[PDB]
Amino acid sequence: PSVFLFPPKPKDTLMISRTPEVTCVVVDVSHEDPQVKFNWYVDGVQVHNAKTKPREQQYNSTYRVVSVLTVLHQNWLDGKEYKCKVSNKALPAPIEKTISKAKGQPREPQVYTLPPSREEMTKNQVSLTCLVKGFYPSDIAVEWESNGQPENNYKTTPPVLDSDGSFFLYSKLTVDKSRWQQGNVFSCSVMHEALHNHYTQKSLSL
Amino acid sequence: PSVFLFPPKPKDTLMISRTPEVTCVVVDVSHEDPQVKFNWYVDGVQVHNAKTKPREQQYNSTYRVVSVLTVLHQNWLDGKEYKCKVSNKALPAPIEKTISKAKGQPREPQVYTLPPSREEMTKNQVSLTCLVKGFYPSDIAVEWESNGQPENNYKTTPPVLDSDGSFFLYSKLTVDKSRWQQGNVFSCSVMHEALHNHYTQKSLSL
Amino acid sequence: FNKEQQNAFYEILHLPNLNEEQRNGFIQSLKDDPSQSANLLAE
Amino acid sequence: FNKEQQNAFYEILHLPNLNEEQRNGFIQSLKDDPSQSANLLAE
Ligand SMILES: *[C@@H]1O[C@H](CO[C@H]2O[C@H](C)[C@@H](O)[C@@H](O)[C@@H]2O)[C@@H](O[C@@H]2O[C@H](CO)[C@@H](O[C@@H]3O[C@H](CO[C@H]4O[C@H](CO)[C@@H](O)[C@H](O)[C@@H]4O[C@@H]4O[C@H](CO)[C@@H](O[C@@H]5O[C@H](CO)[C@H](O)[C@H](O)[C@H]5O)[C@H](O)[C@H]4NC(C)=O)[C@@H](O)[C@H](O[C@H]4O[C@H](CO)[C@@H](O)[C@H](O)[C@@H]4O[C@@H]4O[C@H](CO)[C@@H](O)[C@H](O)[C@H]4NC(C)=O)[C@@H]3O)[C@H](O)[C@H]2NC(C)=O)[C@H](O)[C@H]1NC(C)=O
Ligand SMILES: *[C@@H]1O[C@H](CO[C@H]2O[C@H](C)[C@@H](O)[C@@H](O)[C@@H]2O)[C@@H](O[C@@H]2O[C@H](CO)[C@@H](O[C@@H]3O[C@H](CO[C@H]4O[C@H](CO)[C@@H](O)[C@H](O)[C@@H]4O[C@@H]4O[C@H](CO)[C@@H](O[C@@H]5O[C@H](CO)[C@H](O)[C@H](O)[C@H]5O)[C@H](O)[C@H]4NC(C)=O)[C@@H](O)[C@H](O[C@H]4O[C@H](CO)[C@@H](O)[C@H](O)[C@@H]4O[C@@H]4O[C@H](CO)[C@@H](O)[C@H](O)[C@H]4NC(C)=O)[C@@H]3O)[C@H](O)[C@H]2NC(C)=O)[C@H](O)[C@H]1NC(C)=O
Repeated sequence: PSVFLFPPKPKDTLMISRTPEVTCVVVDVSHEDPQVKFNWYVDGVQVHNAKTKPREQQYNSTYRVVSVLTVLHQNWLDGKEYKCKVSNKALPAPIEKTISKAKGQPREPQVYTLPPSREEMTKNQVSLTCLVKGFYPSDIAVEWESNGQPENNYKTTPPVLDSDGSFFLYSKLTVDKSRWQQGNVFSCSVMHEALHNHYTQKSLSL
Repeated sequence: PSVFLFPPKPKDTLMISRTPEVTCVVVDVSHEDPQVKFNWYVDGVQVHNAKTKPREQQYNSTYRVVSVLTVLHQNWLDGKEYKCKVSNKALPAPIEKTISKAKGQPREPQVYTLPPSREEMTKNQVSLTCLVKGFYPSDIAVEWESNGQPENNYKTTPPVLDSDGSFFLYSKLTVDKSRWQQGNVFSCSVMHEALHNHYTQKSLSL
Repeated sequence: FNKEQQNAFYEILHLPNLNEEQRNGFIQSLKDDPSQSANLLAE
Repeated sequence: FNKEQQNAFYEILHLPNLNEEQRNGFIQSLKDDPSQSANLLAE
């Protein structure tokens, strides 16, 4: 067996309207020994369930077992340790796994919105760019809107660490040349811990 | 044991001045059975050495063995199969591994250079952006220059697949606000298979 | 996102003197009744 | 990069009718003597 432990989605720890989950994905366990007692600790303390919810899957030639501990937004943002432990008897030792966030001291992102190049108006689809820089931790969420409503047509690059010791990203909205030329408002909406209400937005208009 | 097989660096298969290598990294092998006969095949044919060069390392609690097959630029660009095979006796079966490039039909990258935002001239370091889009395969190499000479101060994002079925990237040159304002020439120099001589360059100037 | 549920959430999260349980309470009642989401602050 | 070694390399690489060995030869002599790097084309 092998125990992976994933974080909550940054959007989901950021937004009180959302619900953050710490997912402990073990792939193996075996038959004759399926009896994997999940153990969930938060900072020091065991949480019993704390609404822990393992749902059994029957895969490969083996079992895929996952328990999802739901987290308080506050706690993870204040970085507690989310320690997953998997038991069994076919398993000589309790497989331990700790997550928490980054640990650094938050840095507020810089959101500048960049228009298409003139050489790109020779194309009849253009691209809209948002540069988000100098944030920390890497835990961010950018999205795009048209006029006031969701644009599904975007691609965001992974946060990559800059010379600064910060993170940066780009997000590229591809719109129609006409759709830009008609002076239509576009906007990139960035969500990170170190923003005004965990939320900000910056507009691109012709 | 486990046999990983890495590609040549795209720059190194692109530039005739460079030399492309296909690196077969196995981590294990064991003692009492170190006798890992590397087998190197190109398309169908075994290459003997073909200047194959395994150099022994003594790690962890186990051995880290690597053989580096040097490739003809032409062959890899014409996508032959670089098949690495690791033998032994502690190993019931010849561990086989095939690489080659993408396979698609090349698409030529679009290189537009983007100036800093006005809101960013309120900072006294600005950022220079090159958007490289709509290429295929993902095998590309971007670099930056100042006036005519290398800038070491850049960060390139990983190629990420766009809606198109193409790849795109951004590369961010951070320069001094003054260094930009003095109308100094900057330039992003992109290298990909589907470019004029595997090479192109696009300039940012105030 | 939507509401001042989060605007309220933010504040109560960044309350310097709103000690632990004092905070946790306010944030949780604030998940439970967004309506009441406006009810913030002790210290 | 530097030279027309590569400019020459490019061409000989993209020669439509420069069949296999006919190409491989030209490209390799072109690694061996960049000087001669200008020597390109059969068909
Ligand atoms: C028997 O079969 C099973 C299943 O096989 C499939 O295929 C068969 C052909 C078929 O017949 C079926 O059996 C079946 O369809 C095999 O299982 C696989 O086992 C391997 C390991 O052997 C696993 O690989 C690991 O994957 C990790 C990443 O996992 C994510 O991505 C994969 C790929 O998409 C997904 O499959 C997987 O489910 C994970 O997705 C993420 O899941 C979480 C939880 O659901 C999501 O959570 C969100 O949570 C929030 C909460 O608010 C919210 O609710 C969201 O909605 C949720 O979605 C999250 O979003 C998902 N992510 C995305 C993008 O959607 C790898 O990280 C891991 O790699 C690390 O470890 C290995 C081992 O040590 C290292 O070699 C590797 O380098 C790396 O190490 C270090 O890890 C660090 C952390 O990543 C990293 O930072 C560090 O840099 C790195 N170090 C280095 C040096 O690089 C590994 O690759 C597979 O995931 C698993 N497959 C499945 C489907 O579960 C089984 O092996 C097989 N048995 C055999 C062969 O014997
Ligand atoms: C005993 O110890 C050793 C060593 O341990 C160190 O640490 C100890 C604490 C210490 O005491 C010492 O022992 C020692 O310091 C352990 O070895 C490690 O073993 C693991 C596996 O168990 C390996 O992990 C894999 O790594 C792959 C990536 O490898 C590159 O990155 C790592 C991290 O930087 C490097 O370490 C490594 O050397 C590789 O670098 C690249 O190397 C090549 C060749 O040199 C470079 O080539 C260039 O070539 C051109 C030619 O022209 C030119 O010459 C250039 O100059 C050259 O540089 C290349 O540039 C390097 N790259 C860079 C960026 O520089 C991972 O890909 C691999 O993960 C895949 O497989 C696992 C297993 O199945 C999956 O779980 C995982 O998901 C992933 O699967 C799939 O892979 C696809 C391909 O990547 C991917 O596309 C796909 O998405 C993915 N699928 C999914 C679902 O995600 C894996 O993580 C370590 O590399 C190795 N460490 C070392 C130092 O070698 C040993 O295990 C241990 N024994 C034990 C614990 O029992």
